[PDB]
Amino acid sequence: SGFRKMAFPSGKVEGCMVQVTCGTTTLNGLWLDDVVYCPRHVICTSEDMLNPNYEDLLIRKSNHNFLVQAGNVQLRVIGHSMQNCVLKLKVDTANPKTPKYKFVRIQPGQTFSVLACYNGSPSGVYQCAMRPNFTIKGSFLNGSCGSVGFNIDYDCVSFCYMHHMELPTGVHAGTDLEGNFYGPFVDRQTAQAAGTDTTITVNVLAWLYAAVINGDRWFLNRFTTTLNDFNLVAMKYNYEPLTQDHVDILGPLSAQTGIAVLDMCASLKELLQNGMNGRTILGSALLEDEFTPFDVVRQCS
Amino acid sequence: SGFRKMAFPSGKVEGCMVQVTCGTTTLNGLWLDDVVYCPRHVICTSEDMLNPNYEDLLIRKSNHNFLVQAGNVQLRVIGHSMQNCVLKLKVDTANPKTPKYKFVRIQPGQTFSVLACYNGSPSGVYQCAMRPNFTIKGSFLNGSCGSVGFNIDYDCVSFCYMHHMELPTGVHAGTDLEGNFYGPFVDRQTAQAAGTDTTITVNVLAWLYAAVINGDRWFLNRFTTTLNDFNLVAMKYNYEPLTQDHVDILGPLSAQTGIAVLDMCASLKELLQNGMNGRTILGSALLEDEFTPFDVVRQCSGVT
Ligand SMILES: *C(=N)c1cc(Oc2ccc(I)cc2)ncn1
Ligand SMILES: *C(=N)c1cc(Oc2ccc(I)cc2)ncn1
Ligand code: NA
Repeated sequence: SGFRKMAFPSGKVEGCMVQVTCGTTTLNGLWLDDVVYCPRHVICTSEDMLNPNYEDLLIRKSNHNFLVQAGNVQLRVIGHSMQNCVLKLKVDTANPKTPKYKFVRIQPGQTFSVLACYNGSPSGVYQCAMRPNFTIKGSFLNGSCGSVGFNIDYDCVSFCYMHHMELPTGVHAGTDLEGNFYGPFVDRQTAQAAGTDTTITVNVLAWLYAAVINGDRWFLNRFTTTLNDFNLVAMKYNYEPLTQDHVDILGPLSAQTGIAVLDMCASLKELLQNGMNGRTILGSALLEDEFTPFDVVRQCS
Repeated sequence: SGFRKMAFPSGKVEGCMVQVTCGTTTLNGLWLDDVVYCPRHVICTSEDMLNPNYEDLLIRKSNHNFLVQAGNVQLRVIGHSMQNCVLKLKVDTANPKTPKYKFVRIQPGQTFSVLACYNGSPSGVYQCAMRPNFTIKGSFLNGSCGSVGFNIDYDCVSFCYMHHMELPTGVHAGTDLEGNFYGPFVDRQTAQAAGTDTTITVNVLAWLYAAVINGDRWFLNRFTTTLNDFNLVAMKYNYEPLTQDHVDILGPLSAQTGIAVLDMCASLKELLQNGMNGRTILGSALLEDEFTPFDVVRQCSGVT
């Protein structure tokens, strides 16, 4: 028992992190097979930050303008191309530590581990969720760009995030590994702001199910709700709508605990109304929304 | 910006995890050089576990009773011995992935990363603190025994914890890598309970400094206090005493944010007395005590 924000073991990713330098700018890249993936904004200068023309900046570069260091070793760049907002540097050596991997684009509410890196070297690992407003609440300093997010769902690393920038609210924006941004963001230093963020209702419910599995019942009640009345109330606390898909997904947790999904929804309604009155749930005084239904089953049973 | 419970990258430890089987029990071992380290309770059956004589159970075992698997390879056990509550299995192959390492015993209040494992396969990594009552609030299922905790101090892995058991309250007990328990626990199935726990004052202050560095400032106030008056308040709220050494350790954070330790203690005083009045700090409605001063400096400075 116990319940912790748990990240995936980071070793498989650590063996892929390299440093990429262009001009005066160094950030991180991800070396898989014979390709290094990194944010295309590595090719920007001070002048290019508001309205970079990436095609025009990139045509002016040769392979030898890109310095890639993997640990103590320089890799030879032998090709370059851009896909959306990621740069792909072809290199003359396949990474012998390339894991089994795939690229997956995630939906809001999905969680992943982030391996934060500086100068191609891992600093730390933590768990994040893709917020409804398509930001993540990470921990990133200058030089962290090109750090990645991932899941490992057997021996296969699923890369789902690469870090590009910090927005003024202190939250973080990035792309999938095909270089498409999550959300309406662009790799320009124009004024951009995140939409107002909401709580990920399905994850909160999952976590309440985790509390039950770990032997905590104090917040249940004798009531039920319709899905529509739940959503009418939850919206007023800035909770995401719960859909029939969400209800279906909670089915296994429902069946394990003996508590119907709409019954757990009633419990949540009451918690929003009453707060916790000095009590905690799995060690928190707030309702946690960064554990998915899948995460709960994996960590509990 | 931002502040997260962050674990050390676990790759160097992942390469040391193996599976150990004895009879019907499988759990995890740590393979360094030519020795596999694991909980000595692996040798017990149900009936032994109530009152084990480990020396007597162990003398009955041959090397071939211990099956050690590192991935899909069997290692050959060529020796066995006990040190305190850890079993040491000599094997015929040195781990080619052995990192630079040391064995260290940590103090209550100190944090470390735990790599949770099942059948010798790392499953997850998280950050823990050694509670004042010498438990950890971990997340462990059956098969997790022999999972380890560690810090990385440069390129050197410092191993500080090996998981042995769960206590009835759902918290966790284990040893250092020399087999000495943290806390007043024994490796047997008897009623054992954690002492009442306290809050790690110095870490709470560290975390308040982290909040300030990230721009969360509403709890600062104009007041200061003395160590003695603060300690009278900490004692009242089941907080560990704050020592002069704690104050020294927070020195960097004090100088960086312009908030002296005893000034920040006056902030914490007020929070204990009045609560948070509907507000949060770094997204939490409780005072977090599982970041050390070092943890805060490391994460707000990008050490790698
Ligand atoms: C990444 N490691 C990083 C990014 C920044 O700022 C930045 C640069 C370009 C764009 I387009 C957006 C944001 N500063 C330091 N390090
Ligand atoms: C370790 N993987 C493990 C331990 C237990 O229970 C147990 C065994 C011996 C003692 I002494 C205490 C507790 N069950 C499953 N897995
Ligand atoms: Na003050």
